[PDB]
Amino acid sequence: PVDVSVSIFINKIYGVNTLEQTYKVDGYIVAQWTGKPRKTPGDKPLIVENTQIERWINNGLWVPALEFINVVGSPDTGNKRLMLFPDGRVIYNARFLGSFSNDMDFRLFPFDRQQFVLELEPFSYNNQQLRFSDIQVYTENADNEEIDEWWIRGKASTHISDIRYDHLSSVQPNQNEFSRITVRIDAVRNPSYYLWSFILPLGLIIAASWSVFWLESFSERLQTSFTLMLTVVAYASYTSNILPRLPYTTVIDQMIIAGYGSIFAAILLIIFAHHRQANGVEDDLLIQRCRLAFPLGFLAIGCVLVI
Amino acid sequence: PVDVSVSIFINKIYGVNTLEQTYKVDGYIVAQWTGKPRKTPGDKPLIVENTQIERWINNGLWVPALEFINVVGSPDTGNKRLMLFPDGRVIYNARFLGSFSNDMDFRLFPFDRQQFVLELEPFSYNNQQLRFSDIQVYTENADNEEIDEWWIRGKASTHISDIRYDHLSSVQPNQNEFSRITVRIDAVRNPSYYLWSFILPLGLIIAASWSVFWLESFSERLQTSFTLMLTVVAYASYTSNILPRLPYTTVIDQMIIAGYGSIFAAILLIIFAHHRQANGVEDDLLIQRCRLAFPLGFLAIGCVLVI
Amino acid sequence: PVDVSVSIFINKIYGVNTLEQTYKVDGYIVAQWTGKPRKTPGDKPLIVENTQIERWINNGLWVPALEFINVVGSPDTGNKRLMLFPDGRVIYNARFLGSFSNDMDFRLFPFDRQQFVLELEPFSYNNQQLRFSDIQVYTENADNEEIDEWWIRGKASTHISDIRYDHLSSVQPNQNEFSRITVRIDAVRNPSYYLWSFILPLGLIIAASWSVFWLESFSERLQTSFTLMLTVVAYASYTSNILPRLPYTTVIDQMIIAGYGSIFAAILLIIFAHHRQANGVEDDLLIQRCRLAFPLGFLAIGCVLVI
Amino acid sequence: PVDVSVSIFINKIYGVNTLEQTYKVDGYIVAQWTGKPRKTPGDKPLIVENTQIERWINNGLWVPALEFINVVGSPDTGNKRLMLFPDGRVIYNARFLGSFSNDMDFRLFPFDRQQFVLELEPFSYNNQQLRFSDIQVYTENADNEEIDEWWIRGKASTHISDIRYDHLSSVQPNQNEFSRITVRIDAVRNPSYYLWSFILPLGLIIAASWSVFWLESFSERLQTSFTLMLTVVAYASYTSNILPRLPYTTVIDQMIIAGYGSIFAAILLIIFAHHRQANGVEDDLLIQRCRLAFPLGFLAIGCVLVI
Amino acid sequence: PVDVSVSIFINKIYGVNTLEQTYKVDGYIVAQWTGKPRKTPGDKPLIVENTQIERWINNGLWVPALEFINVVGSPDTGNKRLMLFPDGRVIYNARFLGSFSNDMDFRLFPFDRQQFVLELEPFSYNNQQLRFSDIQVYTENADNEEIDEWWIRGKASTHISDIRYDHLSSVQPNQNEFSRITVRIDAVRNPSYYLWSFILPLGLIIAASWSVFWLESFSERLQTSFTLMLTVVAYASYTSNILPRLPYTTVIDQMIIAGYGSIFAAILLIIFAHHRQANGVEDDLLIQRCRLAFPLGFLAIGCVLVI
Ligand SMILES: C[C@]12C[C@@H]3C[C@](C)(C1)C[C@@](N)(C3)C2
Ligand SMILES: C[C@]12C[C@@H]3C[C@](C)(C1)C[C@@](N)(C3)C2
Ligand SMILES: C[C@]12C[C@@H]3C[C@](C)(C1)C[C@@](N)(C3)C2
Ligand SMILES: C[C@]12C[C@@H]3C[C@](C)(C1)C[C@@](N)(C3)C2
Ligand SMILES: C[C@]12C[C@@H]3C[C@](C)(C1)C[C@@](N)(C3)C2
Ligand SMILES: C[C@]12C[C@@H]3C[C@](C)(C1)C[C@@](N)(C3)C2
Repeated sequence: PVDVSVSIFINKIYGVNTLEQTYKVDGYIVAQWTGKPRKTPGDKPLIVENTQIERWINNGLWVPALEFINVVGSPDTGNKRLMLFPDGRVIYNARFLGSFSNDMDFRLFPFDRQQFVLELEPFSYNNQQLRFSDIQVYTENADNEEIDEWWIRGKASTHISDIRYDHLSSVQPNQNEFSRITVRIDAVRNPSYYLWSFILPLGLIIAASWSVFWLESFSERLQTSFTLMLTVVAYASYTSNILPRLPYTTVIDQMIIAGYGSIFAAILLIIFAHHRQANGVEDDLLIQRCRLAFPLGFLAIGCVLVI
Repeated sequence: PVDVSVSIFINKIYGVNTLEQTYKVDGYIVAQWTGKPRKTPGDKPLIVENTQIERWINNGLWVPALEFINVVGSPDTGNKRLMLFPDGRVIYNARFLGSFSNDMDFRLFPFDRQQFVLELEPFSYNNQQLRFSDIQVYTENADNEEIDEWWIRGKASTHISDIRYDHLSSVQPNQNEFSRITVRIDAVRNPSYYLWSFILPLGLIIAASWSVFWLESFSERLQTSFTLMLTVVAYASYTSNILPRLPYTTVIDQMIIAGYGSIFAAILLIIFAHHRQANGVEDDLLIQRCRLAFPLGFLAIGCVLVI
Repeated sequence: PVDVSVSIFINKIYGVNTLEQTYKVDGYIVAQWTGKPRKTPGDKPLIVENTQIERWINNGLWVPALEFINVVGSPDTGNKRLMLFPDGRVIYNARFLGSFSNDMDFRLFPFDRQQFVLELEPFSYNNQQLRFSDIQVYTENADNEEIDEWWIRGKASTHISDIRYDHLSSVQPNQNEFSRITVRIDAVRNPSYYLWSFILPLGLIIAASWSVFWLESFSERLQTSFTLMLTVVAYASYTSNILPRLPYTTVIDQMIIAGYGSIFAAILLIIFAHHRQANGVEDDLLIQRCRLAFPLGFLAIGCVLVI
Repeated sequence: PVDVSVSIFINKIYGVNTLEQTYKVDGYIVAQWTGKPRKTPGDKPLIVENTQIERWINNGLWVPALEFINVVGSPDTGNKRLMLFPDGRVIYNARFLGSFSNDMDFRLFPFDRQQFVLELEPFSYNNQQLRFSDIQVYTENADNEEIDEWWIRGKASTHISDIRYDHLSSVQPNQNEFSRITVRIDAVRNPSYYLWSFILPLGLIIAASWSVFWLESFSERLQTSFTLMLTVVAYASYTSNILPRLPYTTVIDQMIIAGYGSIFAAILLIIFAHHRQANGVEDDLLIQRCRLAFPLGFLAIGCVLVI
Repeated sequence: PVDVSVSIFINKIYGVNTLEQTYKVDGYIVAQWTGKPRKTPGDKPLIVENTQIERWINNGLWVPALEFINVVGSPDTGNKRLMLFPDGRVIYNARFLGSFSNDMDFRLFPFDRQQFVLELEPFSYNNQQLRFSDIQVYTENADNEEIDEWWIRGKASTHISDIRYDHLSSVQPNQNEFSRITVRIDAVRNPSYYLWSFILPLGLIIAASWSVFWLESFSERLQTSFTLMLTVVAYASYTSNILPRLPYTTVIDQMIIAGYGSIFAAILLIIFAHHRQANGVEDDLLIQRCRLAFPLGFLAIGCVLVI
């Protein structure tokens, strides 16, 4: 079984697509293995770039296809190169930009943790033909973090394995296991942008909603919460157009719902305060002073939803 | 008449385009048939990957083209492999990402059931030349529905059938029946996002809109439903920028129509109250107390849409 | 002059681009013509799919280029096939997805009728070298209009003709008339979404706008109309995001202008009623009670605009 | 010095990209010149389409690359044809779709004049090797401007010229002047949509804004002007959502500023009228009667911008 | 150790993607080196364009791969040309369009400085095989700045340097230093559009927001701030849709934040004015008349944040 040692050089992980559960990786693949010795010009190793690799492949050089298992679509490949050594060994070297796929839970956006994954597995040779001897991953990364959207935690965690397929070809003995390289990079979303620009004003809006109770008349109280209502809606629209599209609510969505809830609840209180009476216009001296009651009741429920 | 057995491996179904009635599928086709026996190197099956498959084809390897009927555009193809066994049999193996077309009725959005379909048919060989002998489809599926946009339901439907074409070339005898593979994968929409961030708050606005009748004055009543009206427009737009583009109204779209509708009737009821009089400002104590009438009048007419 | 019979199978018409005056057609071209007898294996017709076709051309098979005249950019091609008959004939068979160009008037959107057109014409052989003997077009059609954006109406129209070019090569006598196929498909827009979701509420807004004259006070009357004005802009904004970019107004675009007018009209009337006085509030004791005047005076300007 | 005559057929100029200063051109290029005499089948001119052209090149057919200087990216090419006449002459014919670049000032949008440009210059041969002998451009354009985004005006400006490059090899004699073909086609924007749906309603907003002064009270005067303000903003968003992206202001932009300009001046005045006093409520009965004063001042400042 | 001279001709820098930290460059690479003498037709240099360059490479011509280290995806290449001189020297010539990557801090948008960078480094040859001898960059730009999005300011920076890779393949002796060309171009953003259309009206919004204190009553003061609140929100959304998506805040973002705060600050000030009393309605003469106070209190907090 030919031992292929692999190297991934990750140049950029960027472009996350939340709806698609997809992220873009720019980098190099390096694959190395040893064949039967060759005679090269001089006796210094031989270089074969791009186009000529196919010419070499035609006259019979084994360059096994290594497919990116979790790539969506087939990757943009840049220069390719062969280094042929006389002692037999072969080095395949190529640049790639691919859009990769992984399960991505975004429900605690903008406080989500994600993991970028690469899965590599030979397209046609099983573990008895081609086996992954090792893999190094160079994440040429560090520092300058707050300008950066995602905070990389690790330094590329790795797992080589054997994948067994129960449903394949006309194959019986044990030729149904392929070797797989799985590369993981752990990350955390930098939530500041959402804290200052989405969370904060959404809060100031919700906060001032409560100031409806500092209004003198009932006509004033009831008529204003309609504006307040229009404002939360105005805010949702501002929000939605900019934030990632998901098939679920985020923490920010729920704050909006809660704002809708708060204002619609005050509507009930404002209306109820008025018509529950011992005459007709008995505004409950005590209930009308829930100006401090349910800002902190919202503050209590604010903590209860987080548990 | 050659028996061709096929396997589809579905990796990801994603990117539904509502306006286009379209969705993306990543996966593998495996097609197999038996030829006249070959003398292969050693005696184990010969592997041929990508660039070299053409070379075998140029020298007369029969590799029949199996086209994806309902593909829009020509699919992105990944690695291809030919495996030539010595006893005659040949297996074609390839990866694809393609956009497939199928009738997609989105009218009960966000509660639609959709069906992702793949249709397979030889491009040049009819059922007397090439026949589909059987087909399994593996949906490497499980888990995390709650994380996903669509929830797949069945295990996948399969049907081999024979399609007869009545109008073609100058060929008649019986070369007009092609053998067809049809794959069906059932799905349901994840409704929850739309329930909580569209339906519910649109629902609160509708109700709180009705609180306009709890206003004491006539002037307050009428002037206020104009803000209520402006709110629904603002809401409608929020919805519009976010929801899928269609050529018909969805259940949400209708909720907005009703919202506009409730508000406009309220204008009428409120004006009717005022100027229908025995003085000038005799607001029908009873009709202004339709504070209970058309809130539950809306629920009756809302439940009439269920037939 | 080689007689070529053509067949187009129209699979999908989708992707209208109103700014570009463009649409997408998925389908197959079939071209048939007769050369000199060939020897085919057995004596049964010979099949040549995709890759092998070019190779036949290298050995001199005449496969003439038939160009899509009105295609924007060059079409995505699927599988190509040649059926070479021993009796002399050749049949060319191809799938295409193309972005096609045609004049499209959108002024009565969402009630426009459009016609999707294909224009076929040889790239290198004139009508005395190659002539279109005929052309039939199959629109595999039926059902589900209510599901679709466009309603195909006809069954497809035809035109075989001669296009005369006055300025060409160093050759003058008659290498200037090429034969052209024109395929025409009629369509109507499914107007229902824009009917219920844009027209109706836009109407209810305009309608309820007129209820300004039912307000007792002048402040009520003049200030309320400012809200109305804001509502129409909000409505304008709501719309624009969804409507197609055109360089002219549509029907909806006019209802909007009509609205701004009706509102701007009342601002003036409300100011006029009040400040044309012999005191300060000498409202033309009746004019303010034009609650029927320019609502139905507006309706009059509406039917005349349909001239 | 090979005389090459060039002919361009322009089919569609479309898809202007304002941020990029880019527009699309679909059409055919035709280049003609005479080489040394050839023996053709019979003695009738020989046609060489697509694939077969390369074959002719590999055997030494001189086919010079003529590059589109101002093309962004490389053009989409459709069919190509070589016509080889026996007397020596060669005719190259190919269809193209390209994104072309030219300086585009959009500041008087929507009343801008633009010029679509093509620049053709050999990639490898200087004016002493390959010279452009003449060039005609056919603009198969006409009719129906009212339907189209752009109004093509002229019949196309043409200039064959000599371009001198100062920095190349160790060459002294004269190898540094390349011959260039330049096509100019003038156009004007169809302003109608923006006139009717951007300028007119905008003016009415501005106009109806000045009616803030016909309000009786001060509250009304100040409080309403905030409503007016929100309106200008709402209008601004609707506009931006739709208007082309630029790095400078357009006429419309300036209008929006003016709307903001009108309102903020009005607020100042309304407060000034109120508190500039000899009492407390000496509202300047006259300055609050600047109801026609700064409508003609906005009109004066509007017409002065042309000076 | 082969000396390579390089030239970059920058035709266009355009299409910055703020989220991707990406920009587009159109231009030509010219690489020159000296090989072993050739016999060319006559003795004048031989020109070899496009398709034919591979053919020369197939026969063993060394045309080394020079990679753009920082390009995202593989560049679109136009014409390629090989110039083979008889004295030995070889000149490679090509047009390119690529999307390049580089670090871009966008935080003081729209007054940011950015730098468009090109990085070139041989794909397979280290500094002992292939060395960069010198490099020029020509930016055929000038004039018309006030029309363009970025104002290129300096000329262009160049640095030939040696990159040492400590961890590669299994090669150690000295094969780990590659020579790298680095091109730097400084640019500043055209701030004008944002100053006039975004900053300016926002100032007018914020300022006129403070005139809420010139209102006589408490109701006028409190309720009107809710209108002010809705206005700033509307301004935010209008802005959002238009400004470049970043994962962190800009100057304008903060202005919006500030604007929100200003409004929320005043709600508190206004309510406090009402309820901090020695009667019930002691509206604090200074705090009610803080009409000069936090208009200039906002200017104090505004300038220190600039420091
Ligand atoms: C057995 C195989 C066949 C092809 C599809 C699968 C999914 C399964 C991956 C693989 N590497 C290639 C191995
Ligand atoms: C007869 C055929 C020829 C080509 C077009 C059609 C539609 C009809 C499908 C097919 N599989 C391929 C079979
Ligand atoms: C002669 C031709 C040459 C090329 C351009 C024209 C417009 C005229 C169309 C055509 N099919 C191709 C035939
Ligand atoms: C001389 C040349 C060489 C190459 C680069 C330049 C810029 C200058 C354009 C050209 N067409 C191709 C001609
Ligand atoms: C307040 C709003 C209400 C709705 C219409 C306006 C025009 C004004 C734009 C907006 N995005 C949504 C915000
Ligand atoms: C040594 C190398 C090998 C390949 C990948 C790296 C990242 C490292 C860049 C390089 N130019 C090409 C040089």
